Amino acid sequence: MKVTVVGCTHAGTFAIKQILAEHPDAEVTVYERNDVISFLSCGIALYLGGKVADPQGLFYSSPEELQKLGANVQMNHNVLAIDPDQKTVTVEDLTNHAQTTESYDKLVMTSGSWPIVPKIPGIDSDRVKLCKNWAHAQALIEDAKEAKRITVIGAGYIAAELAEAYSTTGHDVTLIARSARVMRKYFDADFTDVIEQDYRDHGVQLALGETVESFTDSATGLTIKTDKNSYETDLAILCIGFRPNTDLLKGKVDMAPNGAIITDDYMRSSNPDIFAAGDSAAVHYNPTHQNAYIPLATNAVRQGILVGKNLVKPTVKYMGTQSSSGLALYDRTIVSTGLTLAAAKQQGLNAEQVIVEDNYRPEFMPSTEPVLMSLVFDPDTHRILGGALMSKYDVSQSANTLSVCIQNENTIDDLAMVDMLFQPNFDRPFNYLNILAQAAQAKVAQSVN
Amino acid sequence: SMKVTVVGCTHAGTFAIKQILAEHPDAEVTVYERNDVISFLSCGIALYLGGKVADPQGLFYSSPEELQKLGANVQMNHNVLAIDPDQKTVTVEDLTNHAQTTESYDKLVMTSGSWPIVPKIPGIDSDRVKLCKNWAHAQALIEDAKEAKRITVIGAGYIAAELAEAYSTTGHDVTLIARSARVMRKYFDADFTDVIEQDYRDHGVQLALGETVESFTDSATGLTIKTDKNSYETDLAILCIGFRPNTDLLKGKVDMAPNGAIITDDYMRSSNPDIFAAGDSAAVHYNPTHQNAYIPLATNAVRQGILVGKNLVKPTVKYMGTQSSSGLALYDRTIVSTGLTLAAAKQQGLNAEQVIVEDNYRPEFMPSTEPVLMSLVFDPDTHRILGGALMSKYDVSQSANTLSVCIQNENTIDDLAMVDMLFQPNFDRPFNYLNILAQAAQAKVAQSVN
Amino acid sequence: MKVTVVGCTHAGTFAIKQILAEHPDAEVTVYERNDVISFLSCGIALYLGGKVADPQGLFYSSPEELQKLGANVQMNHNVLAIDPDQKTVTVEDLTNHAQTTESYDKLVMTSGSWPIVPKIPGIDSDRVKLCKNWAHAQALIEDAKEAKRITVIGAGYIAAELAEAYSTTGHDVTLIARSARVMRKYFDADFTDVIEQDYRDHGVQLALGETVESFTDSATGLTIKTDKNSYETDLAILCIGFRPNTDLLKGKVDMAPNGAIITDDYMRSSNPDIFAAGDSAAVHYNPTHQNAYIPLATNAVRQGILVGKNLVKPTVKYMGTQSSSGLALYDRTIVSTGLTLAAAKQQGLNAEQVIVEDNYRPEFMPSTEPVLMSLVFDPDTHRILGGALMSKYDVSQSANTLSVCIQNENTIDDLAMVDMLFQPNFDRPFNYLNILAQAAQAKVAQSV
Amino acid sequence: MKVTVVGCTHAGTFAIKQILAEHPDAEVTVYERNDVISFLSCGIALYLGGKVADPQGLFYSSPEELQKLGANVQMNHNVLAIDPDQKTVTVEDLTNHAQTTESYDKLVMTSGSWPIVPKIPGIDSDRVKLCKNWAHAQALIEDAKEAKRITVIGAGYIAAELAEAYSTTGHDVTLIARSARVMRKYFDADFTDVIEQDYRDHGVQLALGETVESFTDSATGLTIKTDKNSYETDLAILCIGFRPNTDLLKGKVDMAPNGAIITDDYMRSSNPDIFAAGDSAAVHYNPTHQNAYIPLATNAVRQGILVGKNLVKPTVKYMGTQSSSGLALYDRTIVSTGLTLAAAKQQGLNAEQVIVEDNYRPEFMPSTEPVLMSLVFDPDTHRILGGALMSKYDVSQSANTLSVCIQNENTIDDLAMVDMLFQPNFDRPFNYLNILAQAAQAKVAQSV
Ligand SMILES: Cc1cc2nc3c(=O)[nH]c(=O)nc-3n(C[C@H](O)[C@H](O)[C@H](O)COP(=O)(O)OP(=O)(O)OC[C@H]3O[C@@H](n4cnc5c(N)ncnc54)[C@H](O)[C@@H]3O)c2cc1C
Ligand SMILES: NC(=O)C1=CN([C@@H]2O[C@H](COP(=O)(O)OP(=O)(O)OC[C@H]3O[C@@H](n4cnc5c(N)ncnc54)[C@H](OP(=O)(O)O)[C@@H]3O)[C@@H](O)[C@H]2O)C=CC1
Ligand SMILES: NC(=O)C1=CN([C@@H]2O[C@H](COP(=O)(O)OP(=O)(O)OC[C@H]3O[C@@H](n4cnc5c(N)ncnc54)[C@H](OP(=O)(O)O)[C@@H]3O)[C@@H](O)[C@H]2O)C=CC1
Ligand SMILES: NC(=O)C1=CN([C@@H]2O[C@H](COP(=O)(O)OP(=O)(O)OC[C@H]3O[C@@H](n4cnc5c(N)ncnc54)[C@H](OP(=O)(O)O)[C@@H]3O)[C@@H](O)[C@H]2O)C=CC1
Ligand SMILES: NC(=O)C1=CN([C@@H]2O[C@H](COP(=O)(O)OP(=O)(O)OC[C@H]3O[C@@H](n4cnc5c(N)ncnc54)[C@H](OP(=O)(O)O)[C@@H]3O)[C@@H](O)[C@H]2O)C=CC1
Ligand SMILES: [Cl-]
Ligand SMILES: [Cl-]
Repeated sequence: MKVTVVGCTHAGTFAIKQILAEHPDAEVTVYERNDVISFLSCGIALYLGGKVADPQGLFYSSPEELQKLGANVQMNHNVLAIDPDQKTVTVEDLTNHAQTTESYDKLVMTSGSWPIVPKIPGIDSDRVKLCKNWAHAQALIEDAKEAKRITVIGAGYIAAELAEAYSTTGHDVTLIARSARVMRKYFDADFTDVIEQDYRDHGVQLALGETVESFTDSATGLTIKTDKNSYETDLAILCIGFRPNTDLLKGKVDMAPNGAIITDDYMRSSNPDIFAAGDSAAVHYNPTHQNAYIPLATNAVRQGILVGKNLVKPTVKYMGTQSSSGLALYDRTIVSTGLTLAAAKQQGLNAEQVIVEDNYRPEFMPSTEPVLMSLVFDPDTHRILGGALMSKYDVSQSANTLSVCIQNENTIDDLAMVDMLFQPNFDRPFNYLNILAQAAQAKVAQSVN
Repeated sequence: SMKVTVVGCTHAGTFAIKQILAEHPDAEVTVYERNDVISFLSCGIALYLGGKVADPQGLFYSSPEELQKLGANVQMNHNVLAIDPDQKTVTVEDLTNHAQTTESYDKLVMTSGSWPIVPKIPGIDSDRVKLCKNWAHAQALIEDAKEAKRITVIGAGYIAAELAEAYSTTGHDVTLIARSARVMRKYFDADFTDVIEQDYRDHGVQLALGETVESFTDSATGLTIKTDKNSYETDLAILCIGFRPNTDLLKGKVDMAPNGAIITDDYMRSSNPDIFAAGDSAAVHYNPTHQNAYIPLATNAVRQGILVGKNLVKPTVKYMGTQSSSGLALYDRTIVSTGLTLAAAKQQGLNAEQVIVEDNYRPEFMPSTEPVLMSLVFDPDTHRILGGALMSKYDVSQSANTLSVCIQNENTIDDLAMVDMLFQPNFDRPFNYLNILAQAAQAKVAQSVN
Repeated sequence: MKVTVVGCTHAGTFAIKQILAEHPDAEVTVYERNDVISFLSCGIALYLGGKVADPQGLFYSSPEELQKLGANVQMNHNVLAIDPDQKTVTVEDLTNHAQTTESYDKLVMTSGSWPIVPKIPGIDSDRVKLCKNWAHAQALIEDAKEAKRITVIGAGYIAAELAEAYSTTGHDVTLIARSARVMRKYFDADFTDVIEQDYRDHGVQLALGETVESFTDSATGLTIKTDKNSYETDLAILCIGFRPNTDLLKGKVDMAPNGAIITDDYMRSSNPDIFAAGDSAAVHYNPTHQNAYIPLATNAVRQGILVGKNLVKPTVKYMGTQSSSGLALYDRTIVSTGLTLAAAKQQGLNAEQVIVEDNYRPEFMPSTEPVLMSLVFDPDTHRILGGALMSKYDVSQSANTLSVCIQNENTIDDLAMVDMLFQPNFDRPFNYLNILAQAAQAKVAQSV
Repeated sequence: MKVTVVGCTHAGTFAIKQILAEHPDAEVTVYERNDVISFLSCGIALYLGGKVADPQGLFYSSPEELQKLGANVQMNHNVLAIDPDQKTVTVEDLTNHAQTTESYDKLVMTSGSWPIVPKIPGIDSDRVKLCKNWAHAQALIEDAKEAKRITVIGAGYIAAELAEAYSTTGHDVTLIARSARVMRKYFDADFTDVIEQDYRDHGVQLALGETVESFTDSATGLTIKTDKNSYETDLAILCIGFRPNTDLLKGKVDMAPNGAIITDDYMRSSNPDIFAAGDSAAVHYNPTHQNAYIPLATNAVRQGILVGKNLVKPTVKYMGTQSSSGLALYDRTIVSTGLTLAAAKQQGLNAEQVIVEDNYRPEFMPSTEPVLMSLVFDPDTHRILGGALMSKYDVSQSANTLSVCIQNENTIDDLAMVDMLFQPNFDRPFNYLNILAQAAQAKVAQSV
């Protein structure tokens, strides 16, 4: 069986290794516009912030490793087209513009995504960088040497990380986005208000509710004009989302409005021999049980695995995702999973939430820390619809506990009393997650009288 | 109208008290407690002993004034002498004047808890042999410590471990003795307990295992302990050999296990429909085995204490069972577990297998990282997860609760292997260390098929 | 004295009457592109929803009226250029393209605003409609008797009211807004959730948190594409906001980053001989003491009067504004003034908030209604920064009382105790405004 | 700390709760002749007109709740003496006539007021009734059933309410008033003419400018004789006014000529250890900045909270009052605040007024209502002194907007232009309050 892989960062890497372990009698050929694989862009910000001392340690594999098991790995190759009918791909070597067309028995679309770039005059400016791959990274390190004033466009995870990183390293940092509050897509106001006061306490300038219009690169730097003001920075970084790199298959496979490849529960697109995984596909979102586009490295490794398991026939079903996510900002651990209250009612769902703030362990310990918590739930079925935790004590593991509850369709009543260890070194007699759910019950008890 | 009398009041009684009131306000609740204190965090003694509790009063989360402040007929310093399930009455003698009184009730709450295990050994009532459970024992251990350079803990549970570790860091010369083969063998397997022992030995703690204490002999030099394998002399010995349900008030009257622990239905109600049981005096449904068992943990007491309130009048909220989730911190190392151990499931003859994994909880390219030794116990046919544990100097305690939810929901090793879990280099690899743990299980099952 | 007035809708209409009465000797000339004046755009949604018998009532002044008062009225006239240093303006008679150049002593820039339009593909369609003036109203009034599907683009005041009018008159209403909450700029999330649910109760389809990529003329209608979906409608009404209509002076007087003319307390532009009022100028936002762009009719009528009074020498000062506003939606009266908590927290202001619901009058009365109230305030100075009220009972007036509170820099303690009448027909012993401020006092003391 | 409270209706109830909260240590003792508290005597007229349904709703507190909060609640007690120098109070149990004596550290004087009783022959008749008590209302409920002819003696708030109430439920209502026009104390003749005419609309006989000489008891009815006529009736209700019920301290603390206990900004009497709140005390009248007597429930609730606030030391200051009031007569809403033009002309104050009627919202709306407006002000400082509004539409809240204006000493110039929202559902572009002040602006410039 001849198998070809389009794109190879994380989704393609795991699929490659998986397909060769499950079907060693296969001829696997992978193409990638780049030269490397398995680069952890998730760790770029840490690298810029000075938290990474060896950059090659951000690669958990290499073209050599994949080709040691039998992978026909063609780096520097740009797949130019795929015809689902003749089952061939047209690729062009980037080292000499050599075009070729090969047939295949199965094709895996792991082409991922690409940053979203608006149609804003002045975009063409070189002082406006993108942030996605190891090439953008290596550019930022140097170009962040003589760029004292740096500006980030967007208000997502990347923008938050980049801003903090450049802020704790002696830069005049500015952050701009149409969002009303930072990281609105992941946390509710009570959380994002604390982060902004942090961003302000650390000198970062916040220009929210404003959308850029142009970029007039002067001899004094890059001049950004938003529809409410203008700012003068030395470098601007685009951090305003991802869009699936699904041009080759547009109109050729069922997609979402953004170009995300719809799939069944075994990673098969509408073309029964074309698979997708990662930033190029749409994941089943359990909180809504409807497909969604949530580009996360977690979906790329899992989806990449299932492809190998299901290449020849259906074997293991995708478990969907709660979109569990989190990060560290100014020593605070900020994690969440599932729906935010805003994102649930914005979809008209029957949703309520509780925001609890309790110390994570008894006050008699030598030290303790406040943990701000949120629980989104159905007021009728009592089904948990998501949660979030913020604390200088690493509460990140709790978000994965909430993820399990959502995966298992658990209610606030389940979480209110589910067994959880107790030890003053760790929590109160009731783990802070139990207490959180018991507030949901108390909330619903108030409404039942 | 409805007369409720609570027997005992540490944790299982307190919550039940606060619960009944808010749930059944037109009720007259009377509670008797031999002590003068309630809600004493005994689980903070070693921390107090170890010197990490400066304000010992912060170890109580309530007080009789509070309960009476809500309307509880609070009666401290009273010992319930007997209970008649027929005429529905109790006899109690005031400890301040030996005044007996027989009172009636419509419902009884049997939250009498437990008491340490004191064996028939010679030289036992020697004051150099002390107990550790309530606020009275801790206050004495505070005094008996100042003039007890050498200290011996008898047992091999979490307490003996917590106490041995606490004293060793405070300058004492400590020795540990127990019939067990490995420290905390009923909670962790060999790969974990061997590292714990290495810490002890690395901290000067003298470990004497497999030895059966046979006598204590008072001596102006101190106390001399005789074990079939040797004889030691310490200044103080602490009984840490487990609990026994303090239920003999109801013997022959309600269904109890071999150790006198009360059996309850799914709503904490004993075999007598008007006698509820919560906490260390009852047996809990153990989900990993779906049988009744004796897991005396403060987690059960508060939960069962609550359930007694919502159900005191009629079945309202079913008990969810327990996985026995527990864990401690020994020498800057987080040790937690939940469910069955491999040996404990094997010792029960269940289809069980296990993987032991050790990986850094987050990628090495981070400025720091710590190894996390992990263990998963699962059914090799059903692939159902039966138990697990983690050990690391990184606080992995919350992952034990994650495993608890998988067991509660009867999750398999495949579910845990691919369940969505966040990734951020500050916390873990692209796959959380729990996903990795479960994927080693699958790997273990993917071989014996071939 | 020669006085030139550009545009005459509301601000221009007031400055003219004021000027001709303040100094009934000057020569006043007013140029207006349209053929009518004094048209209340704030009545478009109420007709479209079928509530205005004779739409001739939406006009309160007229050219003949202004020319009788002594002004020279030139309807259908585009002003093609203003020459400040020369103090001249060049205009074209739209009726015959004829151009003339006239001199002025003073110029009044009442050019107002124009609806924001997106640089997009498909925006030129005849199914994409604007909604600002008399012409737009008749077009939407004519092309609405057949159009079953109607889509409003925007989450603001205009969009919310158009959706309500059409929805209440048998229409498939879809509101596509990029902001995640309808009318985010006026009410914190607590008020809007009831509003958004009110729309769902009435079958309106809300496409919030989406941006329209383009409009595409499809077979069975016009297809609207966003980043998360695509929508089919017969008519798309743009309610995305307004932009100052001040290109005539772009680079000739001090302007805000959006083109709004920056004035002083007497409405004088950076050029003294040039006054501005209404949607062409900025306004002093008393809550912050900064200049905001608050294009409300209340500001046009007020500044127009001040132009006519400060035309020679600064006579009366501008008081600023708290941007008091409100509307009626599905039986509910919804009013606001000053800042919300989100905007306050957004602009780096020390602010907290209390939310309170209460039956505006005693329950023993034959009837009563709950009132959802919000008060935004500085938690350490106690000063009131803004407030909002919502109820099926007409609480509109209470938004004016708050404005006077903000105008005088009152505190929650002032509002908590200030004298307010009591009679069971109207309120409780303590007026709900008193009760609203008292709850703010408790929160202040709770965290002390 | 020992605290004794005399009388517990409204001011007493609030001072109690404020003391128990801010001082859960002091010892609170309260005495009340009656067997209830918190009864709103403002609902009797509604309940007599059958507009209330469960008079148990006219009680917002109770002895139990107050005792459950930590106070000693002595119901059915008639304190018979106060000894400041000794700091004791002699009380008497009404259930057994017993008598004791208690010491106090602070005593709150909330004895309220009592209906002015006229020295008249026949004033003993059981057909002559009062109307201030919960018991009073019960006797008024029983009587009305067999009472076709009800006579109201007075020209103020209570009489007008009761007359309208009984007139709308099928009674022969006669109103006798020494005053020449009903409610001369709150509204100028321009408003009372409509009200007096309204009564003549609904078959209510007005006896204005007359004084009763006697009540002649008879079989077919009690005949009432005045200096100008005679009237037979089945029931005559007295509502001539209120008098301070403060004899316990006559000669022990400063008082107004009517007995009102003079307090300072912190509600303390001439004796520093005795507070006064409610109908027992005079209040600082902001419009005049003098002490006056206005027994309003709004006065009592505010002052009560101030006693518990400054009980130990002056903490919060009394902000004065505009005596904002209002009632619902037939199909109209009449509200007032501050001074009338007549009341100002009678006290030697620079005062002018304007009167403006106007449809409260645009006529193009489906419906609108005229609004009669009054604004009293100083014609040379432009300071606002008072105001009033009347209209079928609920303009109640606008009386509170004016009190804030008076509170902050604003002028007609502030009100003429201060920001106020516009929306046809609510008002014209300029709020009718703005229009009113603008009317006042035109009269000063008409004489400058
Ligand atoms: C549907 C809609 C509903 C609204 N509802 C409310 C409400 O309920 N409450 C409220 O307070 N506000 C409301 N507003 C806002 C209010 O209508 C505006 O703020 C008000 O119209 C501004 O008055 P203006 O005269 O200063 O400017 P405009 O009304 O915008 O008039 C500007 C004039 O300038 C003319 N002009 C521009 N350039 C030239 C030129 N070169 N030559 C000649 N003439 C020129 C234009 O023809 C135009 O007529 C609403 C607005 C809209 C569109
Ligand atoms: N720790 C983690 O797990 C991390 C995960 N990621 C993942 O990688 C992907 C890409 O990251 P990122 O770039 O942060 O994308 P995100 O979606 O996380 O953030 C993009 C943000 O930019 C805003 N935005 C979009 N367009 C514009 C515009 N024209 N002007 C101003 N602001 C705009 C959006 O706000 P609005 O939607 O309100 O318009 C949005 O919140 C994400 O999908 C995320 O899942 C990235 C970084 C860290
Ligand atoms: N962090 C936590 O979770 C903590 C939990 N607890 C709970 O409190 C309860 C009491 O704890 P603990 O006292 O440890 O009870 P445990 O049963 O947990 O520990 C007692 C141990 O002592 C050994 N032992 C018993 N009898 C003798 C004897 N005569 N001579 C020598 N050794 C003996 C047993 O080992 P073997 O079985 O090998 O013979 C047994 O493992 C437990 O249920 C525990 O779960 C208490 C403290 C901390
Ligand atoms: N009753 C009243 O007082 C009324 C007053 N007015 C006034 O008239 C003027 C015009 O009103 P209106 O049309 O409501 O203007 P508004 O600014 O009030 O409303 C525009 C709304 O549309 C949203 N929006 C902006 N751009 C886009 C886009 N590209 N895609 C999707 N949504 C977008 C904005 O949300 P976000 O800002 O969160 O992005 C904003 O809330 C306003 O200044 C207003 O003050 C109008 C009607 C009634
Ligand atoms: N909704 C509200 O706010 C209400 C408030 N109240 C308050 O309660 C208090 C008591 O009310 P009420 O007793 O009605 O007093 P009011 O002030 O309401 O009315 C009493 C009126 O009766 C007239 N009067 C006095 N003596 C005689 C007499 N011998 N013969 C005929 N007429 C006479 C007086 O007119 P003149 O002074 O012109 O001689 C006086 O204005 C008032 O102070 C009032 O403020 C009462 C009812 C409703
Ligand atoms: Cl072993
Ligand atoms: Cl929000």
